[PDB]
This record gives sequence, structure tokens and C-alpha cells, in this order.
Amino acid sequence: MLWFKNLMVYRLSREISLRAEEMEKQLASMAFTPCGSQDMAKMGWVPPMGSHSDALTHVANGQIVICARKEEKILPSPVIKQALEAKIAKLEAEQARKLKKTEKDSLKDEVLHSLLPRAFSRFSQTMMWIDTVNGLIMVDCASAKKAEDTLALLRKSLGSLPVVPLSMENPIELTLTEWVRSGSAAQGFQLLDEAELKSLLEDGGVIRAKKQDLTSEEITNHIEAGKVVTKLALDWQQRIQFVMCDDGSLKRLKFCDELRDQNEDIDREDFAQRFDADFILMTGELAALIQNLIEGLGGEAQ
Amino acid sequence: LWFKNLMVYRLSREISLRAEEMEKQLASMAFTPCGSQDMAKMGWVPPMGSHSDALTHVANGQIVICARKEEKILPSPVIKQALEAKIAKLEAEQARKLKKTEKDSLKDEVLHSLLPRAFSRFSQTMMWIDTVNGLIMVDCASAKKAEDTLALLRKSLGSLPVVPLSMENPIELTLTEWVRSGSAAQGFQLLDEAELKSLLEDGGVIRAKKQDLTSEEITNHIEAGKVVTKLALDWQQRIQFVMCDDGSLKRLKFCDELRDQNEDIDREDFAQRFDADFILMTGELAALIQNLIEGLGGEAQ
Ligand SMILES: [Ca+2]
Ligand SMILES: [Ca+2]
Repeated sequence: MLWFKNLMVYRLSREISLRAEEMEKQLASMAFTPCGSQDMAKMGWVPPMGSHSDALTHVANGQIVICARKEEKILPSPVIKQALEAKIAKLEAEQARKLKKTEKDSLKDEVLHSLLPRAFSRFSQTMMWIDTVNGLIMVDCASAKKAEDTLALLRKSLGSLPVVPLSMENPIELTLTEWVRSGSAAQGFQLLDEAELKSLLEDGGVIRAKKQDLTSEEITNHIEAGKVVTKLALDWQQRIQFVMCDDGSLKRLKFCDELRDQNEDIDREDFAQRFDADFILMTGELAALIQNLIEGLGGEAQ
Repeated sequence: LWFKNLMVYRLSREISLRAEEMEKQLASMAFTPCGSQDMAKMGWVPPMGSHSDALTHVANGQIVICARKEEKILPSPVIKQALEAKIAKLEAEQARKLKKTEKDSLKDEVLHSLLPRAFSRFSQTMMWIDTVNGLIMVDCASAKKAEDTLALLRKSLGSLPVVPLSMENPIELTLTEWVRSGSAAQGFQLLDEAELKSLLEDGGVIRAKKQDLTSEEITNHIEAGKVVTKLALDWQQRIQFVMCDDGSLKRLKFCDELRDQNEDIDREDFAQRFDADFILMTGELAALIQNLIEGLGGEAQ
């Protein structure tokens, strides 16, 4: 399998009509289909398991994983910009004076209808894990908008999907700054070597530190002047490193060799059982990180 | 028009063609576009654009030339998928057979199929030759790209023997000193941006922005043994830029005064604003370059 690289977490508002044999059925109708030559972008469900399965969901232990594929046309803004000018300059190559607003909404779409068919595609695929035990959904993506596009896709397949982001009692920057300031992260977590420190004032001073000793007074000074820690590298139990972000997100997930290789003795042949072992392993482990991290950051606002 | 970055290079010998002879050797290597099947194409274009059909503009021993590059927007995955898809059709009846010269003559057909569909990416690169000082300045942020444009000119001219400025003293150490001492060399004043790197292979990088660099938080990094490998500077309240320890100047901001000092009774006529703005920019950045070899120690061996 492919492990999460990044994480946006959501609380699902106290259950879904999740009958997984009708879940599969609802996702089936939004399975992925490729773009027609006038489509910009399509999106839809694919097998979390690959060519190796036809199933749109995988379930193991009240954990569901689902996969969203996106196809986007490679049509750069400078390419369209020139096509248009070339033709807007060609009227005028026989009597100048251009004009005007809803004129080159018609001209602009000739170029789009014209260029669109030849445009190549770019592919993206986002995995999404739903923990029915914790009532939480984890999206393997680096941006809020990408996680919101998959959630909307999901909520369209299923009708309603009331999620919110996790919101903490204490602000994150302020819990992060005190871990650095006191020289120790909350129980479970340890401080690595990478941080972002911002002044409280737009325009007052941003410090990005890498491969640096954080509990050192070089860093201390920054906090002591008014800066707050807005991104902190963390290691949980010798087993999972990540950047904690002040917006509640986890960037650049790294799983230790020992979890990655844990199931090395599975034939290298049955992909369905390798995915099965790896999935139960990843989700129990991220689940237990999340529970501990909520608590290290001082608890959810209730 | 105005440079955004700057790489500097000493021209080891006198040029000693003549600019109507240069003009003519650059006419021969003039840009023409990509054919449906070409992939990429590079050559020289009027630095002045539409307003002139000449490939060189000259003023006061200051020549400027301009390279244009075009490359097909054709990703290696799109290639890959179209090839693999096609092999996965000669899986009708097997004979895996010549995945050496059948898959081989296959790429050519994918390429030939896809190249005409592919859209184009364009870049231009201004190149300014200071015959007086024997320097060449390329408006580019990467050394790859400056070496591409010199290559073009060394093909157009036969020979271009060039070297990057080499400082007697490493630039980091001078940068560091100015941040330790609280002050840049005369003509320059420290701005609010710096990268600080430790000497050990394994040590921190500090990137600061919108930061006051004459303060304990910065200089403590220096006491801790970090060197300033990039420092933001203002030359004479006219030009801001970032000095790098590889020797290059990034993110040139010319003060409004200069941008506007030819604003007045120049209207429709582009050709005059160009010469005027060009004379002005060259002579101004010629000063900075001189004032900054001095500021920085000096050159050479
Ligand atoms: Ca320490
Ligand atoms: Ca100060």
C-alpha cells in the first residue's frame, strides 16, 4: 500500500447511514469517468486497491478507505492568452479598435473550444479514511480546498455529510510556542528540528528554521521578542514524524522503517492481504497519534 | 524592460567583431518557431520587440541582446501512458518480442502522434554586454539558463570566453561581518531579509523575512556560528536586491524615481523611451556593480 503523506482531519457530526453494501452502491454511481474533449476536469471514485480490486471501498475494523481521482486538462493561462490576442489582433490587422466585455466572452470561448480538445491531462488521486469508531474523517491531502472537493464529492454520493474541522480549546500556535519555550512537547511527542515562527503583526518578522536546535536561545530569543510558533516538527513514539500546523493540519507524514517493513514477510504476491495488513496497521497507529495529539494540544473545544 | 535578477560574468577578451557584424552574426541565429515536430527552438529576437526589427540595441558601448526559447508542453507521464497503452494493445496475441526495436519504433509514433498536439512554453532572456568593463549581465535567476544564453552567443560569435566574478574573500564572510557589525559597505544599507547557514554540514538554516536584522535575534545566529548566505540590500535608495554567496543578485526592485524618470513627453513613441530607459538602467547598474565589487572586498588573484 501507499501511506498518507499529509493529514486534514474532520469530525463527522455523530454518524452516517453507512451500510457499506449501499455505500459501495452510492459511490458506484460516481465512479470516475474520463474527460470528454470539452471537459476541463472530472472527478470520481476509484478502487483504493488499484487494478487489484474492483471495490470502491475497503473496510477493516470500522475503518473505511475510499479514493478520489481527478483529471484536469493541461491548458496554461499563457497559452489561452496568446490564442486570443493572436485572433483579437487579426480583426484589427484589418481596422483597429477592439471592444468590449461580453464580446470576448464569445471570442474567448472560441479559443477554449478550439484548444481544449488538444490539451493533455494531469492526474491526481486523494485517499480518504473514515474512522467509524472515533467519528472522524482523515484526508490525505496537503490543502483545505482539495480536502473540501473530496468531501463535497463524498457528500454528493451520499446526500448529507455533516463534517467540521477539529477545533481546539487552546489555540495551536500558543500550545506550540510553549512546547518550544519550555523545551519539551506534550507527553507522547518529541521536538525535532524544524519550525516556523511568526510575529503577531502582519509585517513584523517571519523565521523559518530547518535542521536547527529548537530548545536553544537562538530560537528562544524569537519567542521572547513577540514571535509565535506556527509550524513545529514532531516525532511521535520513535514511529511517526510530521509538521504540526497552526491550522490543525499535519504535513509531511513519515512512518519509521519498522512499520513500513512490519509486513515484509507477506508473499510480495497477494496484494489484497498486504493492503489489508498495512491498512489495519496504519489506521490503528494514526488513530492512536490523533487521540494523543488532541490531548497534547489541550483538548477539543466541547 | 527592467532587469529582475542579474548574473555577472567577465568577458575574457575584447569581442573585436563590429556591431553591424554582430547584428549580422546574430541575424543568422534569429529565432524561428517550433514546427509541429520540433520540441524546442532557441534564438535571438529584437530586445525592443515589435517596435524594431533589429536584434541588437547599442548605447554608449552598452549592448543588449535578447534570447527567446520555446519548448513543447509534453509531460513524460503523458508520453508514458500513451506508450504503455499501446504496448497493452499488442497484448492482443503475444510475441512480447522486440521490446527492443518495436517498443523502440513505438515511442517515435507516440511522439509523432503527440508532439503536434502539444502547446508551447516561451521564455526570453535579456543579455547586456558592457564592452567598457568587459562584463556580461544576464537577466536570469539560474546559472543553467545564463549558461544557455551564453552558449547561444558563443555559437553566434564563434568564441565567448567568460568567467563568473570571483571574490578574493568568500561573500558569506563579508555578508556576516556586515550583519555582525550592524552596517553594510557605503552605498548599501541592510534591508529586512536573510538566510543564515551554519558551517557544519549538518547545521541549521535560518530564513528570515520582514525581520529587523540589526537586532539580537539575528546576530545571536551569527554568534552561534551561522554565516549570511543571502542578504537583502538597498543601493543608494534607488535599487533593492538580494545578494547571494554564489555571487548573483536576485529580485531587483528599481525605486519609482527611476521607473518614471522618462515619463513626461514620451507617449506613443516606444523607441525613445527604450534608449532613454536603457541608458538610464545600464549606467545605474554599472555603478552598483562597481560599488559592490568594492563594497565586497574586490576581485581576482
Ligand atoms: Ca538543544
Ligand atoms: Ca534594529
